[PDB]
Amino acid sequence: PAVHLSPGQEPIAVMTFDLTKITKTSSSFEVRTWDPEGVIFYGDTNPKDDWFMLGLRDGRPEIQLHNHWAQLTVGAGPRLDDGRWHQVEVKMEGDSVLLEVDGEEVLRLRQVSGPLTSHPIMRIALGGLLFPASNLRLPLVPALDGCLRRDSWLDKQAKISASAPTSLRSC
Amino acid sequence: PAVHLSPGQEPIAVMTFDLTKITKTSSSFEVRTWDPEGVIFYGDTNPKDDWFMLGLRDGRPEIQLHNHWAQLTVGAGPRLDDGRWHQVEVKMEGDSVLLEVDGEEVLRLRQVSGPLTSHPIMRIALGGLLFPASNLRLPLVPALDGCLRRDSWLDKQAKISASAPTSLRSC
Ligand SMILES: C#C[C@]1(O)CC[C@H]2[C@@H]3CCC4=Cc5oncc5C[C@]4(C)[C@H]3CC[C@@]21C
Ligand SMILES: C#C[C@]1(O)CC[C@H]2[C@@H]3CCC4=Cc5oncc5C[C@]4(C)[C@H]3CC[C@@]21C
Ligand SMILES: [Ca+2]
Ligand SMILES: [Ca+2]
Repeated sequence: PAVHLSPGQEPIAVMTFDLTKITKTSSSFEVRTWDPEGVIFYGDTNPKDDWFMLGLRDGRPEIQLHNHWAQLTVGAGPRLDDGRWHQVEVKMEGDSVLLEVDGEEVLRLRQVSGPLTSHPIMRIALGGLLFPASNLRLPLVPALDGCLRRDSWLDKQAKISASAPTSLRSC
Repeated sequence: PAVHLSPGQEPIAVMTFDLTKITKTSSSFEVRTWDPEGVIFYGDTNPKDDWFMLGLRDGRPEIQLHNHWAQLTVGAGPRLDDGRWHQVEVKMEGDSVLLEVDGEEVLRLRQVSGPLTSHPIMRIALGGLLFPASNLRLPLVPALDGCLRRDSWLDKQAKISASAPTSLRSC
């Protein structure tokens, strides 16, 4: 069962987590698209100075990140806009964030985060940002005309709230 | 004709460039190694606050960079410590630094540099750093037991000096 990721650029779903209860710090999903550019997911504890975006630009994964330890805009991995399903896994390990595409590690951002446990509320938004696209380090057009399935986000034990699925649209 | 990249951790060669004469901002070489960790090349305009390192860690490319615009430690691309020759190309394009391995773009560090043209002296060191390994953002053991061939560095028109090849050791 798959869902569409995208007129407005609002995300299709938002989840909130209690950071003091996170034990699993990874997320996995599959994505399919013919679209070269857009947001796959966004997360923050504060949209002004502690946020993260995973998207596509020119078909390839791009991460933008802004927190106390790091500020970066990085592209990596193969093009994903070929209309095939691709597995993507994001993992936080130690002080690094890892990106795996189709079971291959394609990017490791080292020394970018202290302990999640140590503002204890994190938001994850699917298919859009929780601020205007002009707030990005490098703007992109957020609407990703793609589909998402088999998605699991961090720790269901730590989840406080999740948006009304009434809005989800099947692919 | 190939040369060894590595007891001391000193680089095997240093070149100096006039930054005001650089037109070609790319470098290409081939590397072969069974070694998972070490420095491939280092460059700077100032070893205290304007420097760059490309190496291997756990077999894969790693870039460490520290300048006015960016400070990062990033891993990307496939393992290269399989004893096969691999082409590596580093390109500066706009404000980004691009890494290509075997003809595939594996990493794009965006918004990390202003114009090279605009201290106008850049050093490139092969197989070692021009400061102690403890100065790195994330230390590694610099000696890379590998071989280097078909290597071209930036713009021969901009090169001011190049170290005595008397020291080079054929593979
Ligand atoms: C706290 C904090 C932060 O400094 C601010 C925003 C956080 C990301 C939000 C989204 C996210 C989702 C996610 O899914 N698997 C692992 C992760 C971890 C990441 C990449 C989080 C890593 C730590 C980040 C950068
Ligand atoms: C100036 C300046 C800097 O901010 C300080 C050190 C510079 C690198 C030195 C080594 C280098 C060699 C090289 O080989 N092809 C392209 C490049 C460009 C790079 C990656 C350079 C990019 C710009 C850098 C980060
Ligand atoms: Ca789009
Ligand atoms: Ca080594």
